[PDB]
Amino acid sequence: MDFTLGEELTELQGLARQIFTDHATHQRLRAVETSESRIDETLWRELAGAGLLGVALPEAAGGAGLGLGALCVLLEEQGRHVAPVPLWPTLVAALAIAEHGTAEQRDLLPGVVDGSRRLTVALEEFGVGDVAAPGCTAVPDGDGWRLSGTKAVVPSITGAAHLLVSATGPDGPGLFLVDADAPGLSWERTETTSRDMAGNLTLDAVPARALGPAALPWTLDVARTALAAVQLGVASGALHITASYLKEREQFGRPLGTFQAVQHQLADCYIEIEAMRVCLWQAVCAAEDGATDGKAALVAKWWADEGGLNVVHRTQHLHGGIGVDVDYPIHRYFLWGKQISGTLGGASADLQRLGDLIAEGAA
Amino acid sequence: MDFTLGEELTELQGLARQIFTDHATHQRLRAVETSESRIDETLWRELAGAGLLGVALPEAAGGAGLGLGALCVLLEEQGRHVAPVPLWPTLVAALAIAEHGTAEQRDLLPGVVDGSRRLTVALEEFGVGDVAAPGCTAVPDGDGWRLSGTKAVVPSITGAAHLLVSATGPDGPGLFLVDADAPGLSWERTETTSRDMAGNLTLDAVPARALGPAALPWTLDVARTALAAVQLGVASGALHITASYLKEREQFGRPLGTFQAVQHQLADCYIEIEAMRVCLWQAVCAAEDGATDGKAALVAKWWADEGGLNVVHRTQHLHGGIGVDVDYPIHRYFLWGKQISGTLGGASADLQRLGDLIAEGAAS
Amino acid sequence: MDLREPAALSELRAELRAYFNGLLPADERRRVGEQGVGGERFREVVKMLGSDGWLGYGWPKEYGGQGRSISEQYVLFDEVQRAGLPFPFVTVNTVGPTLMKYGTEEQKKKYLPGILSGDIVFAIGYTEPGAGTDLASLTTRAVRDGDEFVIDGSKIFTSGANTADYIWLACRTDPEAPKHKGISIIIVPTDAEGFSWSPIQTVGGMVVTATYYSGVRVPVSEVVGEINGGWKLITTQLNHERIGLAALGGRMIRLWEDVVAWARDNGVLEQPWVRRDLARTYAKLEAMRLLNWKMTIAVENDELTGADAGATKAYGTETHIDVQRTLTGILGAAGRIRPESPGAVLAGQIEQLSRQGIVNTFGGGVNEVLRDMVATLGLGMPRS
Amino acid sequence: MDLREPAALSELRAELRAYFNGLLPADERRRVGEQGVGGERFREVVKMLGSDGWLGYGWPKEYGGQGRSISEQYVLFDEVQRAGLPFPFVTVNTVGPTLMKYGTEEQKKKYLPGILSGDIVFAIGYTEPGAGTDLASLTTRAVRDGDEFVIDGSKIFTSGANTADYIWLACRTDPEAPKHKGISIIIVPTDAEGFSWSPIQTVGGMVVTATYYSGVRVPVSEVVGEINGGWKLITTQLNHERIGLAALGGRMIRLWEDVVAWARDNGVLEQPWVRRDLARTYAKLEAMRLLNWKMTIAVENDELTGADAGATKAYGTETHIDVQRTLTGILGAAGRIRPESPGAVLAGQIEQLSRQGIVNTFGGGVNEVLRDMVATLGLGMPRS
Ligand SMILES: Cc1cc2nc3c(=O)[nH]c(=O)nc-3n(C[C@H](O)[C@H](O)[C@H](O)COP(=O)(O)OP(=O)(O)OC[C@H]3O[C@@H](n4cnc5c(N)ncnc54)[C@H](O)[C@@H]3O)c2cc1C
Ligand SMILES: Cc1cc2nc3c(=O)[nH]c(=O)nc-3n(C[C@H](O)[C@H](O)[C@H](O)COP(=O)(O)OP(=O)(O)OC[C@H]3O[C@@H](n4cnc5c(N)ncnc54)[C@H](O)[C@@H]3O)c2cc1C
Ligand SMILES: [Cl-]
Ligand SMILES: [Cl-]
Ligand SMILES: [Cl-]
Ligand SMILES: [Cl-]
Repeated sequence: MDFTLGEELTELQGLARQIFTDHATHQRLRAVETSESRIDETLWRELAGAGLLGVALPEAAGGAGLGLGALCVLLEEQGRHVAPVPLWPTLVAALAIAEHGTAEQRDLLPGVVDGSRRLTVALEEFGVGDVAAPGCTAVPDGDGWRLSGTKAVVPSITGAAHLLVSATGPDGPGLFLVDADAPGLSWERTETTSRDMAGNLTLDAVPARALGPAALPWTLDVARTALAAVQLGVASGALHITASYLKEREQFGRPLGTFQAVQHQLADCYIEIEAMRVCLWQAVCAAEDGATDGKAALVAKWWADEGGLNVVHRTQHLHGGIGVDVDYPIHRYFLWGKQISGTLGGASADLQRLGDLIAEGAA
Repeated sequence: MDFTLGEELTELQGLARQIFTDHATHQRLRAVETSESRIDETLWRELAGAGLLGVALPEAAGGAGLGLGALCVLLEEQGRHVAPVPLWPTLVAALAIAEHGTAEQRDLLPGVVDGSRRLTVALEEFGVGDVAAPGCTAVPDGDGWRLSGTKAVVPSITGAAHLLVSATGPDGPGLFLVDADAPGLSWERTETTSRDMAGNLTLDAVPARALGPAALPWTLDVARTALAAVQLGVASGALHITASYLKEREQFGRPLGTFQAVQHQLADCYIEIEAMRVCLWQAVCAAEDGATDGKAALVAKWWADEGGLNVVHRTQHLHGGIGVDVDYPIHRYFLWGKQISGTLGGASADLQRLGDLIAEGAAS
Repeated sequence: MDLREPAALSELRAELRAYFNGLLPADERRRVGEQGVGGERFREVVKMLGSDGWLGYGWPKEYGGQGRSISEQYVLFDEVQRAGLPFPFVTVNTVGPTLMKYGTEEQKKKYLPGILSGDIVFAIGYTEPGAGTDLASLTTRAVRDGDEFVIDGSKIFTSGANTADYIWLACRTDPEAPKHKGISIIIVPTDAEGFSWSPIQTVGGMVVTATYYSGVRVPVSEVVGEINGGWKLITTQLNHERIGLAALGGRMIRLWEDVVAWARDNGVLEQPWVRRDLARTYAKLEAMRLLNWKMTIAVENDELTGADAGATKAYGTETHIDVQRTLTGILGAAGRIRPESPGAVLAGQIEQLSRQGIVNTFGGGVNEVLRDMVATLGLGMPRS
Repeated sequence: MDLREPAALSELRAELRAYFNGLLPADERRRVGEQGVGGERFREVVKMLGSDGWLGYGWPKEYGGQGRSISEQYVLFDEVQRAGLPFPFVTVNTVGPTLMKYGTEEQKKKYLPGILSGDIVFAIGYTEPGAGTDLASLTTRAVRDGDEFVIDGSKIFTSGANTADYIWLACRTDPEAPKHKGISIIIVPTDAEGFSWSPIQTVGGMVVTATYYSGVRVPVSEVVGEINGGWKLITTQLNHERIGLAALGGRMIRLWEDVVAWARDNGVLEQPWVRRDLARTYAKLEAMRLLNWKMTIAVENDELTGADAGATKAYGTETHIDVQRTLTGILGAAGRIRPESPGAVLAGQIEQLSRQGIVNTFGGGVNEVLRDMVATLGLGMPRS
């Protein structure tokens, strides 16, 4: 095998690193995280111009056709800079449409590539919230559909032109495209842990168009993989910052990084991140081979949800007082890692879902 | 509240500590663990003559009447010395008979007290092995019962004159006394992790006498508590040996005990043992109060099964190569802690059982 | 070996819970709990508690307090924090008791009555940018000038300095002595010329401060204890602080109980993974609850060991984080909603507490340092 | 980023799997795996492997080996341990390669052909009662007497000394030099006068040894490398040893799969807690399996950092213990039954391995030292 990025993805990684580094400064983050949209619109525009919105999307749509691994390289760099833009909701939605959408829906994708059209995904509900069995209902309306129900904390909803909403129709769970101005659709802005502005969506017989019959299980697995990629970047950036901090911070006449207990917490972070990374790329390779049993994506997401949350808790404790200060960078990684580790369910929910797939695959 | 042993339990603790210290030497443990019964019969007899088999049993039986708290003090000392005698199978069975047995079952108790009669309990089965819903079947035979099925790894079965066997009858699960020599009963000797000689029992329409109808849930909770008391002893003994060793073993010019990662592993053992201890005694208080919900016993048993197993894994690692040596004492704490942490089900099974009790308590 | 709360304490506990939850409506109570000692209603709450006599509940009657037992104090500390209310812990549990033991008669008459009534609140000025875990290396300087000390330096994380009347300030009065023998405690009023503070917004919501001392002049008569004898004051009379911090666990128990009921009533409680997580956190909260009481009882009997104190603190604060992590998972999608936003579960309390619990593993003793103390003092290990 | 086994390696794998499982009946193969290099059938197995060409599978062709790639060697090491067979790792992965690089032409002629055929086996004599993790403090003495060394001392945990033909012995040849500049590797025949050994029965069942050297005389020409430069051999050429140890993970994956099949057939798999436990160990075994391959590919490209090596080793050996604990829990009452006893599940392999896995966290590098190295070499921390 091979555990190295090729030429193209390494180039992509460097371009994403430069752009996130240019924009995700202390000053910009503070302004964006207190704005009405909570979205860095300047960064979004630089990503579009640089080709990064299109790199994972089909060539027909004006993108590069590099697919899921391209998206994960970009999302890892995003996480490393905790930069606030709705990359995974827009680009996961865009990939769902490229793969399972009608020709009409694929006409949306050039606008995503050039940066004028943002999307989001509404995959969660309050309460039990089984993402594979949405409570939200889809009722046929001639050749289209109408949706009724509620979706919880839909990410980065401000300025989204379209939503992919999961719902249950007469033939089971599905994924439906909804325009953000559609009649009967409303939401309440709600602030999340990461300081994103999400929306709690109310759907009163909202008109919608179905994607292909396989869209929802496929999309849940791609979203789990994308979230793992963000969390890998979050955990990696967090460890890097903490390491540099502890080399310099002295107590008792020596750097804190000379204490054996400190070195072991750092080493445990390092181990968790390495495990997270191999399990992420296994999920990417499984997606490439058309795997549909969903195991590899859940392994990857569990590592994100358990190991990744472990890392940002350690990097919080190791900083002591300075790490609680919102004018110091590390608290943001805790915020991101905390929120990502519960997105589409937490670690325990993943282990239950994964254990059922193992049992069903055994028989 | 109060977190200290009374002066009676303190006296009992010191007496048991002296007896186990006398008998649980390297030479004796090696001999007993290679014997036919795997039971230290000399130690059994000394405990009997010192009154320690009766200390938890009722006055009527010739015992002291000091109940579960006295049994746990005794069991913690046994664990501290990894001393091979079937105290918890015999004395949990004696407590069940005392509390839920008929008058004729209670007539067995004087022979327990004076050391001439041992018991064991058959509470587990192979496979799913839900200890609250035994698959072994009880069939009414006029006034008594006949048991049909198999019980797994019954502890210290050699020389046991009677067994308490859990089975399911027409009215649900119950606890039944069986004679070791009953017709239809047979067993295969089987060696366990701790080096005990257990028995896999086959019961073919074996005659048995019921204990009272609440006997089984109560006995399971008392056995959970008793096992956590042994495990508290095992964990504490292991930690004490390990701390002693690391104060003197020098590498890189200093005691291993001066390395921070070593000190932090020791301190985590210390914390788990303190946690294990308070939860154990919460379980004894609950039993004293007639607690029926089962939560406190499962909290105690989970701490023994998760915390206690964590301790003996750490004390193996911290010893390095000498800890693998069967002629050095610490490996026996690992064997005991490992076996006890899976007895009546492991940590994960305990959590599931406890979560259901919490969910059920919530709706009533 | 009795691990039950006496009926008297249970009654006291129910009466306090009714009072503290009635003091302010729930939503206002949540705000002031999040804002803590830095908040704009902190002094308002303290004054309410003073007027009702709760501040000196544990103080001896010879100093105007009610002289209640250590177990009653622990119950009070539990229930006030269980209601989510701030409490002036450093003033009542550190400053007050040290003045009782070491203050001159003038200092006792000047500060103790006002502390009892809630009219006087202190902030602790120990930590410096360069002296955190290694507090004995502090460099904030106090140079004697006749009957004043001239104080130059800066403190960081001076919680409550923005709402306090006085700073309890550890400073270096002897640069030549060994580090442990050159520190004094001096009381600095927060309206002193040359004193200033700047806000530090924390991820959990509360505002703490940095404080600065530029030629601040304080009478020599405001030194507590002996000049250069401060290190002893810093490192002793900690048992009240230990039980106040331990009492924080009571709120985590309350919130666990609230999530169980929440999960019961929307179906989440049917899921096996939810039942298992509730069970594990219940087992861990039981150990916490009982070890906290064991420590309180040891304090009441004057036999708390440093190893036990350190084991109990380290276990407790790490259990708060575990329960916060685990409960957030059980809340599902609403677990990420901040307080005051729609859809928040239990007013977002768990979401916010998760961002605050990450501070308590290094407040009240750094957990790595406590584990070293467990090893050396509890198990005899030579010091690392 | 291609994480897939090439089709060539899968064919090799399935063929080695059948070969190794076919050498001995399953019950006999279980026993030989338990007994390890100390057992009375070890040399028999070694001779079979040597006769069929597997011992020099990875050796260069110029030394009589097959010259196969690091990836193919890894599959071999994986499949032999997955079958529960012992394999002469220290001889094929440490002694052989060091002799090829540092050996005289006469040393190479004397030892390499016999190692290849399975007629010569070494045991490693490094560790001493007073020098384990701190090996550079060893004191076994080798005093030069003309053309001979006279060796006095003792070693402990000399695995396989009771079935070995030669000891790879580390000795102090210069008592005055700094500790690292005073050691030599010397080859000692196990039939030398003054050599003896005594058994150490381990809790896992294998027998290791202590070894004693009383006036043992060997020629100076049996030194490997530079006199007083043996620390440079002990700390280098470790990459084969590393992938050999990582290959042990294959057996835990086999036993995970066997437990799933066992649990499916008797209904244990229906329990939510079993499914959760199988899911968590699956996720940890996936990471282990991939980290192990990533290390192997790095070795193949000469790009393995000490940080990645130590990180991979610590995670893998701690994951073996985790899986052993967890799977034992899934076995229920059968989980405590030793091999050869009735009711044992999967012949008691998991019960037995639980008593063995507890040694590998300090064999092949002490995990605490490896975490220090991860922090120092991996994150640039200054040394603790
Ligand atoms: C809730 C809270 C309330 C506070 N209230 C006050 C107050 O009233 N007054 C006041 O003056 N200060 C206060 N502080 C500050 C607090 O005392 C300090 O943060 C504490 O002393 C730790 O110092 P530090 O922040 O400089 O961390 P550092 O000293 O920089 O330590 C950072 C990290 O290094 C590690 N570490 C440190 N020492 C060791 C060691 N020996 N071995 C191994 N690892 C080690 C730990 O992981 C630690 O968290 C408060 C802090 C909190 C969180
Ligand atoms: C499977 C196996 C096979 C082996 N085969 C051989 C063989 O063939 N030949 C041979 O010579 N040896 C062999 N060894 C021995 C192995 O080299 C030693 O056990 C190892 O070097 C540790 O030394 P020790 O046992 O004396 O432990 P110690 O050095 O006493 O260490 C004990 C414990 O202290 C802790 N510790 C030690 N140093 C530190 C530190 N710096 N920081 C923090 N904690 C620390 C660790 O928890 C460690 O486990 C084998 C070991 C194993 C496990
Ligand atoms: Cl059975
Ligand atoms: Cl002992
Ligand atoms: Cl503090
Ligand atoms: Cl080794």
